[PDB]
Amino acid sequence: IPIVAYDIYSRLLRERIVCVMGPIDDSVASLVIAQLLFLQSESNKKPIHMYINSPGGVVTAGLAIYDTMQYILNPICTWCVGQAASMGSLLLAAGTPGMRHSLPNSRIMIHQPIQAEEIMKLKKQLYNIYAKHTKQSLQVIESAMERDRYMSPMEAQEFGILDKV
Amino acid sequence: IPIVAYDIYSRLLRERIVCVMGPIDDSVASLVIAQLLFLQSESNKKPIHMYINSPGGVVTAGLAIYDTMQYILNPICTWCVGQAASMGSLLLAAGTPGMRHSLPNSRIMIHQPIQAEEIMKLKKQLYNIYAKHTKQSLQVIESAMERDRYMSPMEAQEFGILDKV
Amino acid sequence: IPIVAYDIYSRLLRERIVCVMGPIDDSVASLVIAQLLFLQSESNKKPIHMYINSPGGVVTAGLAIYDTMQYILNPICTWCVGQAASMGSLLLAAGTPGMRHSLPNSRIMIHQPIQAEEIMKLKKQLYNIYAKHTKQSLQVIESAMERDRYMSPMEAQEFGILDKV
Amino acid sequence: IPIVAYDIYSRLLRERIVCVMGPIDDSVASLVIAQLLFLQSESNKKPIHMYINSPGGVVTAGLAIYDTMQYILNPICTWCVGQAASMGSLLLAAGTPGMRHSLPNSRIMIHQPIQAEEIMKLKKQLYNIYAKHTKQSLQVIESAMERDRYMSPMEAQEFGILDKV
Amino acid sequence: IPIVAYDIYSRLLRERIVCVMGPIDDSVASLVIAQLLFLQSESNKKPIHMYINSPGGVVTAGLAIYDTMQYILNPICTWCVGQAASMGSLLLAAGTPGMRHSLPNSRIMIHQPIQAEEIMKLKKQLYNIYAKHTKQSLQVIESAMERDRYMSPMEAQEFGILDKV
Amino acid sequence: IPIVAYDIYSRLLRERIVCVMGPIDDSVASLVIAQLLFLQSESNKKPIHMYINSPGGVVTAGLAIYDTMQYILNPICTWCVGQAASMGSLLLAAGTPGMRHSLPNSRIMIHQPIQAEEIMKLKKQLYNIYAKHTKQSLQVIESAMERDRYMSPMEAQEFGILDKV
Amino acid sequence: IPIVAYDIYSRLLRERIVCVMGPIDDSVASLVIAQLLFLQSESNKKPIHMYINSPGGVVTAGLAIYDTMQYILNPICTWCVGQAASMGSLLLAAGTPGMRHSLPNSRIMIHQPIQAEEIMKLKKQLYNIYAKHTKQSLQVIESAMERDRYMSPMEAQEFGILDKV
Amino acid sequence: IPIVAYDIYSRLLRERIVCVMGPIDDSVASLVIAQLLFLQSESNKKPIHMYINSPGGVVTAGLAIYDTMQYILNPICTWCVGQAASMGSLLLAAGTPGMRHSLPNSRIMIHQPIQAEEIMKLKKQLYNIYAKHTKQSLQVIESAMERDRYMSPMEAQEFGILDKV
Amino acid sequence: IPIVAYDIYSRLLRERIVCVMGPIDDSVASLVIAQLLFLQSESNKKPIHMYINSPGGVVTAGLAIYDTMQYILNPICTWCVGQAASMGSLLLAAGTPGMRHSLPNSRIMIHQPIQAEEIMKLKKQLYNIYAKHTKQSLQVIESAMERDRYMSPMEAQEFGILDKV
Amino acid sequence: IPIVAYDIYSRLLRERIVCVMGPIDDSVASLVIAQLLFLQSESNKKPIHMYINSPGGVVTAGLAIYDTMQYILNPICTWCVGQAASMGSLLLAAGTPGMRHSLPNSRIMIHQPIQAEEIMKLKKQLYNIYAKHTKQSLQVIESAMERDRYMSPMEAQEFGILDKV
Amino acid sequence: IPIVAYDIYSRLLRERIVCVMGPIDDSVASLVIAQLLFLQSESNKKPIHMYINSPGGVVTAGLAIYDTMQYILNPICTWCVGQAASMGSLLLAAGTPGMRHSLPNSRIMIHQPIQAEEIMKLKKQLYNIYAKHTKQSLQVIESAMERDRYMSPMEAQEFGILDKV
Amino acid sequence: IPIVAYDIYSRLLRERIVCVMGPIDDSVASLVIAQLLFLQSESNKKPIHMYINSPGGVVTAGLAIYDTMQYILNPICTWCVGQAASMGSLLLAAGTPGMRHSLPNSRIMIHQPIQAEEIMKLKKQLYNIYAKHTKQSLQVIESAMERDRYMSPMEAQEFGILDKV
Repeated sequence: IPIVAYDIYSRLLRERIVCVMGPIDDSVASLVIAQLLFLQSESNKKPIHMYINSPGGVVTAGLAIYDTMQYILNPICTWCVGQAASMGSLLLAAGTPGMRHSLPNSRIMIHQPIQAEEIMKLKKQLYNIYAKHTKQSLQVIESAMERDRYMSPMEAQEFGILDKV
Repeated sequence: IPIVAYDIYSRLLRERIVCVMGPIDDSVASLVIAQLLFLQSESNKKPIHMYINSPGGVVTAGLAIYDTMQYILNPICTWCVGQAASMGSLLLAAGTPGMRHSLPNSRIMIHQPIQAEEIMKLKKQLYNIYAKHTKQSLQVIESAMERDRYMSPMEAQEFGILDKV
Repeated sequence: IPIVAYDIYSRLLRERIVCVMGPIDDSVASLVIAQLLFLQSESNKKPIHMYINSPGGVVTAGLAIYDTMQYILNPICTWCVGQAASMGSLLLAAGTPGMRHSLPNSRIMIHQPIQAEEIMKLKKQLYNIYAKHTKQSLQVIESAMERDRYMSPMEAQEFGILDKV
Repeated sequence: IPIVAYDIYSRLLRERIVCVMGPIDDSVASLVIAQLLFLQSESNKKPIHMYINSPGGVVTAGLAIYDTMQYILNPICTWCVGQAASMGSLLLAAGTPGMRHSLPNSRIMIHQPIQAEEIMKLKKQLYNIYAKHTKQSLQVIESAMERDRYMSPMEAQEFGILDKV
Repeated sequence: IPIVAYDIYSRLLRERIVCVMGPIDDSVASLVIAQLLFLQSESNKKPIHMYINSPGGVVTAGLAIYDTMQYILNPICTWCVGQAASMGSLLLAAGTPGMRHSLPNSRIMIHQPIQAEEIMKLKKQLYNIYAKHTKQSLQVIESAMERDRYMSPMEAQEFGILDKV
Repeated sequence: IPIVAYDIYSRLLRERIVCVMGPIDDSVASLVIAQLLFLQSESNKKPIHMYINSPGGVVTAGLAIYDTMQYILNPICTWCVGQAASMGSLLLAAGTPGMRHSLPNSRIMIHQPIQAEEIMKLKKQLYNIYAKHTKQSLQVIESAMERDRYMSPMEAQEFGILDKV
Repeated sequence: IPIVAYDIYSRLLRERIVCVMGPIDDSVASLVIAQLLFLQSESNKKPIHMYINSPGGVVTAGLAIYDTMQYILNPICTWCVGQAASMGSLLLAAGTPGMRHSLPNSRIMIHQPIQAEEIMKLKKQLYNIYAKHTKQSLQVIESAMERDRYMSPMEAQEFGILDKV
Repeated sequence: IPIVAYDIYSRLLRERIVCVMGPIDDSVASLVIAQLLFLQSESNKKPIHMYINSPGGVVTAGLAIYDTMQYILNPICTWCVGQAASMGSLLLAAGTPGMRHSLPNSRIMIHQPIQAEEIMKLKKQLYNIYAKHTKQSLQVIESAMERDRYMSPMEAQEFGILDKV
Repeated sequence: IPIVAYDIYSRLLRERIVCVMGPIDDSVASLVIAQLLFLQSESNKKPIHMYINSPGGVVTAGLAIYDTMQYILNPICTWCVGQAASMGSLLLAAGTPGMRHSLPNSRIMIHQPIQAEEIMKLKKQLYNIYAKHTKQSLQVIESAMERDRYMSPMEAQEFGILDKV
Repeated sequence: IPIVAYDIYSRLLRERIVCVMGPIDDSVASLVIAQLLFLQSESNKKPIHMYINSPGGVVTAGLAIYDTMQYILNPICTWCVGQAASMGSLLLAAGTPGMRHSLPNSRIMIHQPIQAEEIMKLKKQLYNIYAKHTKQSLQVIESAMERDRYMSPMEAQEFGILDKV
Repeated sequence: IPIVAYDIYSRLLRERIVCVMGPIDDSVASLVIAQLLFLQSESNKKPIHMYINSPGGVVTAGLAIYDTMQYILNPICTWCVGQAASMGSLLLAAGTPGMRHSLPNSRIMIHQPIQAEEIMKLKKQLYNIYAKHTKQSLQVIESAMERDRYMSPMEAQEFGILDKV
Repeated sequence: IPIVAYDIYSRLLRERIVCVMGPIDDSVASLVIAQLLFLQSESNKKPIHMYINSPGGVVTAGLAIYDTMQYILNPICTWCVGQAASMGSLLLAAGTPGMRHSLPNSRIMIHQPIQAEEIMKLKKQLYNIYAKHTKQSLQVIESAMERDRYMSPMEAQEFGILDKV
């Protein structure tokens, strides 16, 4: 990792930029939550920018990150570079309305590649969040989350996951 | 871990914030106890904030941390992000009255997933602590600690683990 | 890695030089994207220089890097040292017209050494990008991408991958 | 493995019974093909019985086994015990008409959990085989092979994979 | 491996059947050569049957097996089940004229997935053998051995690798 | 380990605090002895504070630490947090009279979970040290050192291991 | 290894056939020497046949095998299948005059791919053996033993390693 | 590695000295190329010194380093310490005329201890480079590249690899 | 290891203190020799203090350390904490007369838990050193070095290894 | 290991032949001793033949085997094939006078490549055995056992290790 | 292990011979005890022969074997070949009076290379057994079991461990 | 490694001291050569001191170091501490005349514990260097380099390896 004593990621964070790359798990979630809290303490009015390039991850960590993004008062812009699959698509769709962007050669997946009841409760939570942020019906979300396929930025724009491309 | 020579966790600790993430064991307990002691030596009147995202851990380490939190004179606020299960739920319920908070998509579990007598003594200790801090009866605690299930923040509010959500 | 507290790569980055060496995967793609973004934030008018010595990599990471290079407003010069094979040949051909260079003893390969449909979509994307940047027909690209062989800088000049050697 | 110098599987093979259990790969395919050839050499008029309990496998091995079953002149009965998923469902549906059976608590899956073109040719081969043996249209097969779900013996009976249950 | 004290492969060898499955290397070549020598010593007039299901292997072992098949006086029939790629396609094409067979769902590949001169001499040897047994020209063989693709039994019939399907 | 260039443990050592956590072995003993020597060289009149959370360790290392504690002229206070078992209980009982403290939920164990004569000699040494510092008789010590059980701070107060709780 | 209770190699040994395949080391040398001794004890007048397919090995084991071959009174025929390199070429050339054979697609190499003096003595021993059995001069042998290349059966016929091909 | 915050290698690089020690592969080639580029950017008129102690490496990395050395405008002196074998001998011979030096006890070897055609093209490239820089004929180079032996500095002086010793 | 940028061991070395802990081998010997040389270069009149807690080690390293201690002109004090066994007892006894100290609970062992003659020469060297520094006869040393037992500081004082305790 | 239900080694043992190949350690010694005891129980008048191809081993195992050979009443012939080094040379020289043989290309070494006194006693035992069986003086044996070199059968004949070659 | 379907050890056991070779642990003890029980059930009047070549082992297993030997009614002869150290010397001395033999080049050791009290009880048990079977005094046994040295058969004869040599 | 930001080795290098400890291989040789070059560039008139404690190493690295020491113009003093064996004895003897020292308890060994000709040429090189620097005859060097033994400083003084002790 090249340096600028700052690293490249710390130099980027000086510009209020959080990078969510690679699989999402508990350590990544903790680091992202800490970065968001630090950025909010620096200022609660300035926008934040998130760049997503992720193959997916765990449901609990993604839900924690989503809750933290919805808690703070700053506007948040989300940009898809490369991949946004499974949990990354939730974060991409959870940005501020009018501030969700993608690059022309990006793929978006909302299909998902403890006991038997907690998994059902978490899945229903995901359905409700997706329906709230996409403005679809619940049945449409359950039907779409079952097919194993990717989407282009124009398809995701028609669905309701993105605003511009 | 991005830096700010401070790291992100040290930058947070400058704001009097202790982070309890991941499984709780002896090393984590020692680090948390040292951080709490240093924070108290800095000042014995200012509040402290703890953020919990934990799947559980060992009983001895959790009891040590609970004793240290009850020893110092500072008020302590507890915030649940993500998960609070097994030993993390004890720490969540052990905060100062009126200062126990949770996020809307959080799951709370009080069920627990040497010789034969020390284990029973530690379990009775846990029952007594839970009954003291939750204001339930002992029989209710023993019955609830046997079912394998999670709780929503509203259920934990009705039980007595939280104050607000 | 010799130092100059700067390293040799950081000293080179001070001169606006990005080095793409070794196989291309998600970590390399993330580092290169971050470096390009930081360089653009430093200035959006100054040229950038990229040096490629790569045996290939993953399609998604190469597409992400290609999209980032096409997004920023700076002119980009590409220089082949050693090898440019598979994904590295896309980056070599994607530079600014008139600013694509190679050394006399370099080998260039465009042959490539999830479900069954996403692979077809990514391959058609590659065909379209290659045809756009090389000025060949699509059939020529699909025919050439099937033979297992390397090319000299003069053959790559005749094809359309390079501008000078 | 209990013995009867014969083992239990050899004692079963004395009754003209071939067992296809566990994941299907090249070694399993070779053993099954050799057993079928030996059984045919013993007699080319007597029926054979196959018991399938398999989570899936490789396409090439399943196609080889299917071709061998279609080559020999003996009638073949197929019985599903437990699981028949991915490649096992092809073998289950490829039995002699009127001789395809399942147990009441069995799950059947036809969704599938080299270069880019050979995979597509093999997929089209699978579509044609499934449409021939199930009596569906090709579009129905491609639509059904995309959803990630299992089937009950009554659903598989309505589809055309089974004859009785 | 089920038994019949004979195994299934030894029971098959009682019927004058040699099985060439899996990758071809020195141990496999030695076993196949020993089996062919033993079969010839049993009788030098009776036919032999070979079944090929192989992804490829080493050139030296395949050349040794080819030489042994060409040495003995028995007629040899070759049957493709599943795969015949790289070195296995040489063995498939090297059978007795009029006795080279394949199954309808089989894939045949003749492309190939010490010092610098011995490799070239072995390649020229392969070109000469292929041209002799297929009745093509040398230039056609060199051109075809460069494209990375598989063939159907009808294409291999038109080329000259098979006699019937 | 969070920093304050000081670490948290070095920041604590600035306050004259030595932390004895985890199993006690030769490396831990050497570090603790060096810290005690450095603290004495800083001043030979100021008190020192030790915090013990230990499951036990080796007899030789504990004896070395005990000897170093008894050598220096500074008063030493011992505080039990969590666990004090086997060798940790020796260190807890070896503090200055009137300066041995414990937390309400702490467990204390004195039972212990080369040739045959050195082990017995070291055991007699332990018996003599315990009898000297606890004010029991030798027979009481050997009887209590045999039962496999833990003690509460009130039982340890009655025995003579602690002064306050 | 298929069986005939005899194995294929034991069935071959019934026909007075010794197989020298794979790298030659101490275990292989011991097995071959024991087989040759047993064959001589069975009869001291009947011929023996050896088939060589070997990439090379250790000098001491090859010298032991050569000495055992020269000791017994039986005629020995040597046949090259596949490869005869380094130590295998010594065994190939050490057969009875007029009884050294090779297959048309075989490669023969005589170049070789403790203290500093024993290695020189062993090399001079090899030079003397080669010159004796090939009828070349010592200088020719030392010159030829230095070039890194293989030979065809006609070249080895001209040199003196073989009698027929 | 002793320091002077500079290391010993960085302190040497301050004197315009590049050290090529150990086997040459892609990482070493990238580091050496970056160092040469940085040195040229510091000044394009001052000489550079390279010390070679290398057993060999990969052809592609050595060709990349050779091309970079021939590209820059600075004079380059090459010094052999210890070993210069295989790829290192190319770098030793590729220095500026009159500036190629060796130590009295050094050994130089030019013998060399993808598909079948690319290796031949790379070998012919090596032959042409060696003939250009040594002033031998191509046949002499091909003959000398086959013998497995080392050379003394006087022999390499007579050949044309060195200028002084 | 806690810091004071100095570490605890470097802070101790500022007070002219060398710590010999753990097994003694070549790396430990080299570090100790370098520290002693640096301390002598700082001053050749000031005393040095060594603290020994060691289970033993290799004879050659201990002899090297002993020779270095006897070479320099500074007085040296030796202090036993914990253990001094095998090679550590040599270092303990090799200090300046009147400056060899031990703690009350320390154990001292002089029994020791290439070709056949070098071991005997090294043993005779050890006997001579021990007899010189302890003032015993050689026969007493050889008799005592055979029994497998430890000693108390009073026994070691009577023997001649220590001066005070 | 080829079979004859007998193996090749058991078939050889039927002819009263013991094979000592590979390094000599405790397991090999136990097997050889058991074989010699069984052979003696079969008959105490018939000769036994031993074949040695060994690089050496442990002194205790070789001494045990030597003692067992000297105990039984049968004549023993020793034959060197390949190597007889270190412990194997003792066994070779310990055969019955007039019955010690070697092959022309064999190397013999008598140099040898607990506490410090037992090694001396075992070495003196070896010297005495060698002097007894070779008819040299002790000083000659100790001088010869120090040089690192091998011997030819003629040198070993002159020394006294062999009787014929 | 050569066979005679019997192995060499089973063939020896047919002659009433038990072999105790290698380290003695629980598995070896169980096998030896089972063999002794089987031999006694075959006949309770016939002698048994034991051959010892052992470096030592665990005290509990040796005591179990000693008890079993003392329980059965058969006479037992013990023969030392090679080594009898630690636990093996107990078994050697525990044979029937007048039936304890050794070979001339054998070494015998009686020095020995849970809680602290059980080890002492087991040691006192060993002292009593040794004094009973050797006819020494207890003090002599304790003194002799401390020196680290081996014994010759004549020394063991004088001590009382053997009867003849 | 204790620090003084300098380490102990860098602090020593400030005094013009190079430490050659442990086995000598290519990395150690490169570091030593770089240190010697840096020291010469600092000054070409001041003396340098080397301390050797080495068990040996590789011939090529030792020859490279020897050549570098003979190249520079500074006087060099060599001091033996501990061991100087194999390649380290060459470095010890290669110092400036009158400046070769050893400690009283040091052992010196000159015996030494690719193809077959390069090893012999390197050995002859070693013989010539040793004879030049020791003033012995070549035959004496070859005879002495064969015996496996060490030397005392007085023996090495008589030989010619040292000047004082």
